[PDB]
Amino acid sequence: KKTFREWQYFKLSITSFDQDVDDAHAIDQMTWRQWLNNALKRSYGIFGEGVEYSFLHVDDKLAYIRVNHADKDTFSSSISTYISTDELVGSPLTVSILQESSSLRLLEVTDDDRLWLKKVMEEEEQDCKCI
Amino acid sequence: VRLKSRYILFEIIFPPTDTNVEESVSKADILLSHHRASPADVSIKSILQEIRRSLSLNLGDYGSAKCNSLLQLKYFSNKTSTGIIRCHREDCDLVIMALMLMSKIGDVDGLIVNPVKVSGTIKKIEQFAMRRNSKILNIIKCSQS
Amino acid sequence: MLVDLNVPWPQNSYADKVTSQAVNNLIKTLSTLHMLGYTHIAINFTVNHSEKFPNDVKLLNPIDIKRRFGELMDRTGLKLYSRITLIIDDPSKGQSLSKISQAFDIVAALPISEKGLTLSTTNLDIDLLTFQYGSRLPTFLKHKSICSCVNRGVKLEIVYGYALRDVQARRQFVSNVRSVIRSSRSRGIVIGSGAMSPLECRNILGVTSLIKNLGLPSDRCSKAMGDLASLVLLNGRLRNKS
Amino acid sequence: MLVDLNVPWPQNSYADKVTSQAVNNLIKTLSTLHMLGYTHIAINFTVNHSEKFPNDVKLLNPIDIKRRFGELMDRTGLKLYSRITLIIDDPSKGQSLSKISQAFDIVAALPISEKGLTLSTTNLDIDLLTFQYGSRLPTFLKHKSICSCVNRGVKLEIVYGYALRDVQARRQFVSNVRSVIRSSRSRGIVIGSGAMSPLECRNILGVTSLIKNLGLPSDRCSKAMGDLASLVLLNGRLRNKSHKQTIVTGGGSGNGDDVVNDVQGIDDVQTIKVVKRSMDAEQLGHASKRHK
Amino acid sequence: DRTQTFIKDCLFTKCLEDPEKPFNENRFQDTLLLLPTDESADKQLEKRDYQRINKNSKIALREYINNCKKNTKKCLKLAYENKITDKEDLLHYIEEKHPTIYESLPQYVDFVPMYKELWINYIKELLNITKNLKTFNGSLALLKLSMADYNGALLRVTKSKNKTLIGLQGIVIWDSQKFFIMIVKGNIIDEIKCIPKKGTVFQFEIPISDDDDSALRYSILGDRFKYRSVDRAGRKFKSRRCDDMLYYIQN
RNA sequence: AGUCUCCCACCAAUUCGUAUGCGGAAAACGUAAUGAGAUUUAAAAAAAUUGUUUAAAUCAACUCAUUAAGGAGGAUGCCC
RNA sequence: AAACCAUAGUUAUGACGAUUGCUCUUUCCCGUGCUGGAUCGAGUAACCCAAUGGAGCUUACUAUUCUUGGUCCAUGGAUU
RNA sequence: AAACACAAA
Ligand SMILES: [Mg+2]
Ligand SMILES: [Mg+2]
Ligand SMILES: [Mg+2]
Repeated sequence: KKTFREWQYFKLSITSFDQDVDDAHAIDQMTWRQWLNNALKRSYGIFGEGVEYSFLHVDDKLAYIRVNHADKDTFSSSISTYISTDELVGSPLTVSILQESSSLRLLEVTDDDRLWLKKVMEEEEQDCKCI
Repeated sequence: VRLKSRYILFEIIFPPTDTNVEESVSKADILLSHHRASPADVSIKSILQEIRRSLSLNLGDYGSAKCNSLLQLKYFSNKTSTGIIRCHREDCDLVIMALMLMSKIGDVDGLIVNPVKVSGTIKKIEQFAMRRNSKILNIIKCSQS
Repeated sequence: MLVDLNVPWPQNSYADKVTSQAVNNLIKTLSTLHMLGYTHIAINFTVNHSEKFPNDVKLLNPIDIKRRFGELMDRTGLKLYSRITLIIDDPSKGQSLSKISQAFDIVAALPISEKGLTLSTTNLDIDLLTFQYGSRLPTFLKHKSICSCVNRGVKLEIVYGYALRDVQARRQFVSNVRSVIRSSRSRGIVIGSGAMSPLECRNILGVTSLIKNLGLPSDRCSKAMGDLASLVLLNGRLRNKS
Repeated sequence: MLVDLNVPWPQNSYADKVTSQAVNNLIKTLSTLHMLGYTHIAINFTVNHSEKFPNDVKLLNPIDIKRRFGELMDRTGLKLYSRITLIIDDPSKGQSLSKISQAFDIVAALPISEKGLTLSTTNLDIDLLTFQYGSRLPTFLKHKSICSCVNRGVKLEIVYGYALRDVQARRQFVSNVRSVIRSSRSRGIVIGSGAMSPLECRNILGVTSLIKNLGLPSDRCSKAMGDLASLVLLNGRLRNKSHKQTIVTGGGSGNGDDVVNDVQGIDDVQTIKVVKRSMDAEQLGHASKRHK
Repeated sequence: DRTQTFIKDCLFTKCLEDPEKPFNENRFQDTLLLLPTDESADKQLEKRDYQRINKNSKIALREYINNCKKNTKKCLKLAYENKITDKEDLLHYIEEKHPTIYESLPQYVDFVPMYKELWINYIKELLNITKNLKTFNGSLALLKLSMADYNGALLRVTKSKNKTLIGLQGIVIWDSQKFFIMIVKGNIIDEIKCIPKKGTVFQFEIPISDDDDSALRYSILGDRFKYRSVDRAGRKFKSRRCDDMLYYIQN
């Protein structure tokens, strides 16, 4: 009756106050990954650490995270809980989930990286339809 | 209203880890070599603290917080190594996985934990324990021949 | 009834001869397995794809269940089966299965490269496919090859024993088991116990709860663990005899 | 619409004097809650029971919404309400609610004992029931008492903002929230964030995810934050502004002049509403026909 | 009693399984009660004539409402037949061509002038509306308004569950228990308006034009207007739910 | 669910020998026709149950007061 | 010293998977229509839970937190 | 917990 969802996207964005410390430091992709690995291990044990997640279109205080449909609850309970402390910033970090989607239909800017990811995702879509 | 309880019966089994000695292959021989005895340094607060540490170490913070609401050891005696752990019907899987992931006691090593019976009342647990104890005596009487 | 088909044999190559202590430890492990409650036991033997296979028929299996475990089979009341896994890396020094499939019962494979997954999904008459749960999985498990290998009959084997060894590889084991559960879509998932010591043996309830918390539904666990394992054993027996 | 009713004020006793840093931090957190998005914010003030209430009326409210929040709202665009939580444990003779209830808008309670809980559930005229999620629960909460209370009025409040304080408090917070939700039958639940700084604030999605991980469905969370929050604001507002639900001092013409919405127009030093003459006897009764 | 209690316990341990159950839960009563289970003439005249006057006035009001209901319909039908729009022509045409149906029709120009003034003066004296407005008290004013009489009051329906009842102004002719009775005027509309109170909001404005042009903005709630006191005080009130006021915030 | 009622031995009768609007073993039990009533009332306001807890323009709802079963004759109204 | 007896029976009444049907919304066709048919989607409610059995009464439920039938000297719009 | 009472509240 229902189609099996592969995973689910999550719109992540950093919220760091203290404009001076904010413009002083500059986060990157590895920073994001380390923050996630620290949050999962702080809020959960190996259960949270074994959560599958990849990085797509990382920007300045913006990133998109795809999480399995079975672990959306574990991800959304851990993201809104943890607050970074002495990782790379003098001012602790707090993240707020802007929006969520389960159909890939979201467009912020007219860039083409979403188009390329969409192209590879439908070339996998027809491939899982046939296979 | 009713508080939905679910008791858990577990057994402490000691595998005869000794490769230098030859062993007898039978039913009652291995039943006796696995049910030998529990060490003296065994109590209720020493097993509860160990399982509480393992729960936080495997699940995490929220996994221990949701599970430690009604986590108590109701009946346990070190002579037969049989214990009854009370928990919710929601967190039964968590307690079972923690009892499976039990590594060792802080001072006693080389032991495994086997969950046998899970039920929502103590009377059926006692009946099943009596049935298991009666079954144990049969192979013993048969092998004593 | 339960089926355990991932008991490792303390021998990697053909050159190294087994010792009495290893056989004693294996006997301890099998007795602990029967104590916790099991019906079918299928010990596994690991070998490399580059190692030279001997040109024999009566020497392919350095197990000899009849003279070693045949007495335990009569006394304690269980059965043993032969299983061999193929640690494949590169399509070279191979192209031989009609002689290794008749001696042993179950034939498995262990791909560690992206070409190994293709060679396993395309041109291997295997029944189960296992990964290195301890270390990192080779590149990425996708639905493309997994669906095509499960639709024909090949299942994916999960080693719940590898987690009980150390503390650090637990993270990698969990990250691999959740990945393979997400990719396999929870149909062809068989479970095995890869423990060589009796101190890493568990029961059905604990393993079921672990696999359920890892991402597998409750019906899938029991249905697979019982029926798929029994069917794999039957298919292996049919491949050996007729 | 989103309502947060437990914004704490940096003062517990009347002997304390609030410095400018705390007011600046409160202004910053109000701006933070407004920028991302919010509709109603009611700041909280906490005092104990055995203390000596000052025999004043014009000094009971150290909030002065017209003084500094009057500086902030014209640029912010939202409204603020003053509320008080009563820390009542032992039924002492100190009881002067007839002044603080009429001076403030919302009156809540913080019971620690069983007798205090019983008297606050039966006789004490309050609006919300808040428990000490930091400490241990007083007793095993009953079902019939909470159901009769939420049918009679007062509902329970859950504050997810306290779980962000330390690590050892999270287990007790979850254990108390589970018991409250199990005993309250998920009817009278109002959610709030007790954050003292803008850095411990979250979005509505984080809130609904946390509560759905706690055990309450997300649709019920949305309904309790949309309708139940508005209703618990309305009750505590018109129980003090108007009489006992018989005569209202505010007349809603359109869709913005509401007793809880219109806050700068309605006078507070008195209860009158001086408006120009807009209702005559010669105008046509039918609004579809009435034209000016 | 101690040795007696020991005897009772050694006796209960034979019948019951937990001997210290009743003594703990207090089921062993120490006492057994043994008892079988156990100038009026003119006053009556005035009461009867008051009963009769009430019973007659009820039917009179009902039939008056029905007569107005039928007369409005018939006169509007005849007006649409004759194609006459404004009221100043229609009422004169009816008077010059239909004498009977004209003594049954009401007159808004007859109903507004004294009623409005006699209610405005009464409310001004009740709420103590003075040239200066620094001698007010909101609590006592609201209490008086809850105790005040609204017989012949101007109220406007500003909010209601039905999107069509809003905006109707009228002066009271009688205060019922479920419906509210007013009279409205339009192009040809002279309808007696009955409005439900369960879920509607009313309001009344009191004009004050001594020096400046200002008015008080008061309002009532029909839903909770049914359980109030009448002309007296001291009626124990009950918290209902304060829950079905969602329409007030919604729109 | 509820601090409501009743059956769960009998009695050609100090044992509700109660042919009493109908049904029913009983029931603080269901329903039908008419008249009246509102702290000025037979009784609701200044045993149980229920957040609001019958009505008080008309309708609707509650309470109380009368109408014993079957057969035969006459009168009236309807198809005829 | 037992009388131990329930087409749930004494703190139990589990765990997920699959199918039809029900309510609205964005679509195409024959005949207007038809508990006419098929895709894109959302939801399956609440009161609440037995402890010996049956009947009567009262009291809690169904607002994007499933539904159904009728009535209204209730109002809103249109024709005669 | 349920279920019971000319209790108790
Ligand atoms: Mg019951
Ligand atoms: Mg009861
Ligand atoms: Mg009962």
